[PDB]
Amino acid sequence: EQTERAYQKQVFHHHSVKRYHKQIGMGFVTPAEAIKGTYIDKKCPFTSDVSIRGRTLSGIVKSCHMKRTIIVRRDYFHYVSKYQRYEKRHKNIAVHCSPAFRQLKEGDHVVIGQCRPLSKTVRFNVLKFTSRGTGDKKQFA
Amino acid sequence: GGCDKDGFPMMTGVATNNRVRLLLDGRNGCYKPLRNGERRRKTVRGAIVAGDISVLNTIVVKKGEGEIEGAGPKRASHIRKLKKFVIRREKRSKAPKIQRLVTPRRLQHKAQKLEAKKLHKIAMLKEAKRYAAILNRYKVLKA
Amino acid sequence: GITRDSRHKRRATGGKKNSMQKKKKNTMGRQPANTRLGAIRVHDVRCRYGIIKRRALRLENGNFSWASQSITKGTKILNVVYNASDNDFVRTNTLVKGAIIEIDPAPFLWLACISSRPGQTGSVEGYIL
Amino acid sequence: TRNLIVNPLLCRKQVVVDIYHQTIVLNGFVTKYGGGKTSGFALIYDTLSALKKFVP
Amino acid sequence: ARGPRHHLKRLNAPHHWMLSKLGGTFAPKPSHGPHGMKECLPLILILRNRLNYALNGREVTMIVKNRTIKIDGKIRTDTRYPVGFMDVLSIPRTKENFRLMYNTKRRFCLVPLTAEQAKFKLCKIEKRVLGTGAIPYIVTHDGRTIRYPHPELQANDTIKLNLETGKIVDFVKFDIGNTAMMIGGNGMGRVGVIVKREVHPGSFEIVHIKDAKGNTFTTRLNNVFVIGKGTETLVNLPLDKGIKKP
Amino acid sequence: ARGLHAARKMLAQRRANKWADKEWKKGKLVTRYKCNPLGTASHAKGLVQEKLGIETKQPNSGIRKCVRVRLLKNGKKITAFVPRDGSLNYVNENDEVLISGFGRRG
RNA sequence: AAACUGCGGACGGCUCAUUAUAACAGUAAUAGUUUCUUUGGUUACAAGGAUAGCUUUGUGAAUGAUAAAGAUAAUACUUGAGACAAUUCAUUCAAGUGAGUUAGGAUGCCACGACAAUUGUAGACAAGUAACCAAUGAGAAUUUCUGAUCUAUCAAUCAGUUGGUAGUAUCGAGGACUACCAAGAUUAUAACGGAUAACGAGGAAUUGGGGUUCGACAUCGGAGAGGGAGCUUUACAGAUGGCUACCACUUCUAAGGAAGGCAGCAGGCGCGUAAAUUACCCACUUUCGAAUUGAAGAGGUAGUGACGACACAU
RNA sequence: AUUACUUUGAAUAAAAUAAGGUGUUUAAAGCAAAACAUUAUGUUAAUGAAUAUUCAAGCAUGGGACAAUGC
Repeated sequence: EQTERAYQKQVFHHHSVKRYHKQIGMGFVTPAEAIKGTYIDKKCPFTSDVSIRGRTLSGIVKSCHMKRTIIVRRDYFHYVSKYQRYEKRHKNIAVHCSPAFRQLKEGDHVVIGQCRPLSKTVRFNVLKFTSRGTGDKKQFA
Repeated sequence: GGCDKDGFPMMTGVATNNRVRLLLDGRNGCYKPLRNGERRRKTVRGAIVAGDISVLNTIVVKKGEGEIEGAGPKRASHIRKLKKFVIRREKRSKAPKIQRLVTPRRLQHKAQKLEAKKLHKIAMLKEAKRYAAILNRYKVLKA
Repeated sequence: GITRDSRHKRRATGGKKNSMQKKKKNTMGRQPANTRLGAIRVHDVRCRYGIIKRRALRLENGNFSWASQSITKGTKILNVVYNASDNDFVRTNTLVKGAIIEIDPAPFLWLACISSRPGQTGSVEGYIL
Repeated sequence: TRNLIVNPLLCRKQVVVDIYHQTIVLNGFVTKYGGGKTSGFALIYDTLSALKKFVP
Repeated sequence: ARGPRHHLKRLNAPHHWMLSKLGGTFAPKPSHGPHGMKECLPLILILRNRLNYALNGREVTMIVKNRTIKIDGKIRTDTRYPVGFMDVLSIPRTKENFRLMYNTKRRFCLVPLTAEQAKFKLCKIEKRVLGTGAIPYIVTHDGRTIRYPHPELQANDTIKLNLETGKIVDFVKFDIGNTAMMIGGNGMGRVGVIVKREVHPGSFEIVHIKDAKGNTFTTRLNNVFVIGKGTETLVNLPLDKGIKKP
Repeated sequence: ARGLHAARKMLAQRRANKWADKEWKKGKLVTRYKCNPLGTASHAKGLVQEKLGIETKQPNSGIRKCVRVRLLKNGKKITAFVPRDGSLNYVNENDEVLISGFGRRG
């Protein structure tokens, strides 16, 4: 929890120190691991001061090799007017994943939501995750 | 101070003694910024007066009317220093507009200004006090 | 001047970015003013929209606060003993947020960690560990 | 003639004079093909002071 | 552009001013104030075209600067003052008290009023916030920050304002039994009855408005403007009575 | 590849197969500004430096008069026909001549 | 009149070199920032110095050139009262909104701290000012999602590069920058690179349908002022009909030195197949200003005009 | 359980396109005007096209046949 040069403390820290956890908006239940958990994260949507604004997307988790941050691949179809046919496409989105989802792994469908720019590319935040099958390499966050 | 053989102000700050090609501007007093932030880097003259300085006109100097070749009070705390004691001048006597002795047009400055101002401020306080007073019915019955 | 746009960085794919326009004042940066330890000296920087930032160049005193006793008292800072980011800040005693500074408890009669932005607000304010 | 508008603020009357063949304004006249009928706007400023001041 | 603009090209002007495309290069840019750029009719356009008092801008400045216009209770002397919604306009010299309401043709209309009914004007609350020192206040659609309000004056109600006094006369809540006038898009300038408001947490609040003739048309909550209570109008509706003919 | 989702190949097939167009490829690849003595110009101004007589093709006998013209932009040399009958007499040397293609597009 | 002071020249006008997910179009966020003008509202019968126009003496060929001395004003520059607000930090109580240790209140020190020490005698009533809340803002600026032409004689690319923590800087998020730690990020769904005679869109030409080609140019968005760079002023400029230096040019010269930036309007040279008057007026539209009055090569009028379009002689 | 598909909207700068009206002598045009009160009066608070759209995305909703993604 405290394995760094500076003291790791929550953005909203108070005595009774307490554990602070707000809840995000349109019907996303806060996970249990973020209530009793002792992790510290200033970018977690539940236990920090990052909102969840308009845009909301979904995709398949592909890469879980960066610290508390994952890559979400969205597959869709693009329509070409001349041929009246579709074509497969994809766009990778780098999204933050708080330690509240310990069981998240590569290949699991995840619902993500917009927040303020947290990095050069990271602008979305993980909201909920549904697990899927195994592929011989269980790579967790 | 003085000019130069080519009629050039001996840039004071620049304690040199030679036409000083340098950022010329109001700062130097040898140029007027034509436009916004217009510092016309230009030659001038070194403060130190010397060899080729024509006109001299004030190094350590005074009137000496150069040498080359090498109206009254009109405010009134200051008019006092020296109404009836103002220094007029000359068939169209045109004494200046006196200011700050009480500024004898103090009838206007009392008709307006403080009494015309404090009356409204002391007024506005009561409604400020009264309007908050009728907000005691804000939560007395709503809650 | 120092710039803060992303037009000078590489893409997420590693590809270089090809410029289109010159520098602009919106993304203007400014030189750091490492507030060392010494006599009082601040400068008023005229930022955007006319607002004024107090740029503390050197400071000696700060209004430290004690959380337990609910008391805030002025004190003279002694020595910067720890910086979580750069150990070279300790050698030069540069005052930045989060710097662990030891102070004399002369008015405390009645170790510190800074919690203000001296280079932005213009003074040192902290608390007692 | 045609439409008349009463303007007190400009102290004038805006009337479209139809011709069926120092206090007035005569402008904006356009006839028909080969002459004949001609239309126009008539502005009356009553007071000479209006014409003395209310003119571009 | 390095800063705020000052000119307005004729074709970039809002469509609901009906400016001739060959009239001229520029259009009168409405100065800032109570009403937005696209929600207001500049005072010059009200007199040159709607009322035809002044033929050109030479004769518009000769009027507004002559203290001959009283926007709301106060008097304005700005040639391009933003004259927006039902904020009353009065000319004491000609003894007429107009009002700028909408109509079914997406256009600002000058509804004539009597002297008595021109002394008041309806406002729509935009938000209510608590000031420092616990001094609550509300903001109307005219940008007015009214002082200590009624405790029940919530975000999206409608209040009655007085020009002479400045107090709040009557207030209408936002419910499913009220008459509303439309300030929006397709439904712009239509009167009706609020019957249903379906809520989506994400982006917008959608309100179904039933017309007098049984026509039902939906809209966004922003465009709704309550005009009365219990199928009653507090002001004289325009000539078409807020009715739309298919 | 007629499938519903097969618009990627349906499009790549047309991009590649359009380069076999002898005429479409001509107006797209970069030789009109290098190989063409005219460029995109409708006409051209040049200087005369030789008068030529070209013998006709096999089913004809005669001498089609011509000139050798050097332009002012490229500097290349081009053989130019003389339009009408007896028009070689009116031509001279070191004079401006306007040169405008022929009936067929280059 | 002139001068100081205030406001403006950051709008308008021109051009299309740069630019290939950059810009731009629709869309969404700013609970991640925000001024100027304008609007609603809230918060000692009077002090102090100097300065221009003014006078006088001058220089230099000269610029919209500049020197000394003698004075004289403020709604220019300051002190000071008539008695809070807003900023930072630490602690704490807590109701709208989809959602906030959130608006807001309470405690303790720190910085800042006013409602001109103001103006008409006539158009008590105006007028003016300093901060702070809300509007104007759908505005500006960053940012989310989707969308672009040809090329594989371009198949692997990136090292502040991808992420984390602390700080720094900014109006503000952010590797934007710095220190430490990890090895990550993109790619056959075409990454990276190359070409463009590439500014993007609304749109134009032609079309039975499907489409193909075009768009510098009315309007909107972007960028630039010979080429880069660096800055001052102010609310907004990395301004160039502002300044500094270097690179490259042009002009005056008393030979000592000095200014200049027509991708503004006319006009000239050159270039080419290829393109108009060195005219008049702010009266229409609108903008700027101390404001009904001045200015505007914006705008209008006039001249040239077989680019085009409409009706119509012999 | 989502997506895709399809139907309604919401929202959506103008100019331009199609288009409604209107005798600029017709037409291109312009959004002006006039049947008329034989006109100051009223028609008149006159007309301003609903102007329809607009592809690829984005929001909501009615339907689940044809398709896609794992349990």
